[PDB]
Amino acid sequence: FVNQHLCGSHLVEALYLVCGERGFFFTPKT
Amino acid sequence: GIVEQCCTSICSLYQLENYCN
Repeated sequence: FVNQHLCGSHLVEALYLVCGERGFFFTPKT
Repeated sequence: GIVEQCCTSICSLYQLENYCN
C-alpha cells in the first residue's frame, strides 16, 4: 500500500519545500 | 527527532515545520 514515511533524501527534500526561505538544519544518518 | 517522527513513524505538516530555522 502507499507509503507515508519520509526517509533519507525524501525527508531533506520535504524540509527544503516546507522551510522555503527560512532554511533549516539537518543531519543525515548516512 | 525528525527521523523517528517522520521516517520511522508518520508526521504532520506542523511537526515538520517546527524543524525549520
